[PDB]
This record gives sequence, C-alpha cells and structure tokens, in this order.
Amino acid sequence: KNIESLFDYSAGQFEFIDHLLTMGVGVHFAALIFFLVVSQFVAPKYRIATALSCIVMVSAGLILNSQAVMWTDAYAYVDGSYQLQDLTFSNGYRYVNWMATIPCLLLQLLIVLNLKGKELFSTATWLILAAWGMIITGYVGQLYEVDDIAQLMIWGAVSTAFFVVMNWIVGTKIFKNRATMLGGTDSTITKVFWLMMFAWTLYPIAYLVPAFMNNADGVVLRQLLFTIADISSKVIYGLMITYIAIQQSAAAGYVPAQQALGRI
Ligand SMILES: *C\C=C(C)/C=C/C=C(C)/C=C/C1=C(C)CCCC1(C)C
Ligand SMILES: CCCCCCCC/C=C\CCCCCCCC(=O)O
Ligand SMILES: CCCCCCCC/C=C\CCCCCCCC(=O)O
Ligand SMILES: [Cl-]
Ligand SMILES: [Cl-]
Repeated sequence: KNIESLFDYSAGQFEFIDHLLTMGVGVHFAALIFFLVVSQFVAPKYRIATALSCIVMVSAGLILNSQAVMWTDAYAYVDGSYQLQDLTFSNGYRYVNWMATIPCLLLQLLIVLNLKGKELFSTATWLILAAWGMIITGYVGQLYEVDDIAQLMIWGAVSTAFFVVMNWIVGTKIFKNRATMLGGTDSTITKVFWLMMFAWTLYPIAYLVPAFMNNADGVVLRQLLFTIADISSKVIYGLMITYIAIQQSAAAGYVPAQQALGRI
C-alpha cells in the first residue's frame, strides 16, 4: 500500500537506509543515557521533563530499531538488486509512535514553561487532542500514498490544518509565559519554538515524497528526511529542553543544579 514495496533497491540505497535507521537507534539510546545522568541535577518541579525525554528516546528508539529489523527482514539480494521477499516494510508503525512521542514533548515543553495545575492539565488535554488530530489524518493519507494520491493531498490538507492550529496553542503559551521563566531561559524558550517548526516541517515534505518523487531515491530521501526530523524533534529538541530545566533549577535555588552548572 506503500511506495517502499514498489521498488527493488540497489545495494547502496539499501545499505544507506539501514545505516540511517541504525545510526538513529545509536543516538536515541545514547541521548537516553545522558538524560538519565543529568536528571539528578534538575529540581523536583522540572525533573519529569527530563524523564519524559527518557520516554521519547526509548519510543522513537524501539520503532526505529524495529524498522531496521523489518528493513532487513523484508528484502533480500536476488539477481543483483534487493527485492522484497515475504514480509513487508512500512512506516505505518512510525505514525503510532508520533501518537505517543508528541504529548510527552508537548508535556516537557509545558513543564518548563511553568504551567501548573488547571492550566497545565487543560492545555495538555487540548494539545494532545490536536496533534492526535494532526497524526491520525497523517496516518490515513499515507495509506493511499500508492492507490489514491488525491487522498494523500486531501488527507495531507486536513492534517496540515491541525498542525497549523497546534503551533498556535504552543506559540501562544510560549510567548504568554516567557515572563515566568528564570535564569535567562525566557530568551532560550523562543529558540526551541523555532527549532520545533523545522523538525516538524520535515514531515510533510517527508509525506509528499510519493506525490513528487515516487521512485527508489524518493524512498531514500523520505527516510533521510525521517532521520533528521526524528533526531531533531526528539534528540535535539530534547537536549535543548534539558538545559532550560537545569538553568531554571539553579535559578530557583537547587544546589545540585548550581553545582552542575558551575562545574562547567
Ligand atoms: C515525534 C514528533 C513529531 C513532531 C512528528 C510530527 C509529524 C508532523 C508534524 C506531520 C504532520 C503531517 C503533515 C502536517 C502532513 C500530512 C501528514 C503528516 C501527519 C505527516
Ligand atoms: C543533524 C544531522 C542529521 C543526521 C544526518 C543524517 C546522516 C547524514 C548522511 C549522509 C548524506 C550523504 C550521503 C549520500 C549517499 C547517497 C545515497 C546512495 O547511496 O544512493
Ligand atoms: C550503532 C550506533 C552507531 C552510531 C554510534 C553511536 C554513537 C553516537 C554518538 C552520539 C549520540 C548523539 C547524541 C549526543 C549525546 C548527547 C549528550 C551530550 O550533550 O553530550
Ligand atoms: Cl522544585
Ligand atoms: Cl517516532
């Protein structure tokens, strides 16, 4: 149902996608280890945000590692190309993790914005229905990424709207609660907002590969645009979300965070 099943791959194409996903496993699980160790230097009120990235990291992780195994399961070298065998590959399982990866990030962004209580829970509930929104219409479109490209843009169209709509929430929150933010991180938080519009725009581009490049190199590009969007919303966004909590933790008087920052 997917363009990936349409082609045979040269060995270079196939080894490259495999090294991509594998390098992408190496990284979520090695970011995973950093996010563990620095969690002791984060104040009790921010510490779930570091932890949440421990989850992001295992979750893109598993599916990423899972895509790499299914890649080598699905294809074998026959007569000079890698050809599809008995099992399929697909990015279908990538959109389900998006289901889980985002609320969590959205959650760690909300946590360091210093949202609390009813605004925090409320804004989490809306944010989560919205991207969940964006995510599932994404899902249903790529379903027709071979049979019915009209549903790709049309479902593309729909999921985009949600993406616009949700950025609006996040941005409003971010620029509203800049002034609560301690240690200089009111400057930093606007940067993440920006970074975050890059990694998540890689996605629609990654989602129009069949419309505009329905061949084997588009399959590869699509995965390439997957590893960076991936590394950026999960790993770099993550890295960047960690620094604000430690900074704000030292600003609020958390001596392990002070000591950690002063050590560097
Ligand atoms: C792990 C984190 C993220 C932020 C993955 C995000 C996916 C998107 C921002 C993609 C949205 C869609 C667009 C708007 C285009 C139509 C189909 C998609 C779901 C890929
Ligand atoms: C922030 C960085 C994102 C991660 C970078 C992803 C990995 C960079 C990979 C190398 C790009 C150039 C390789 C060109 C290979 C040609 C593909 C082919 O063999 O057919
Ligand atoms: C089998 C995996 C192959 C790739 C080798 C793994 C090594 C990856 C190296 C760095 C991971 C990228 C993230 C950087 C670590 C973040 C911690 C820090 O801020 O210093
Ligand atoms: Cl605290
Ligand atoms: Cl994912």
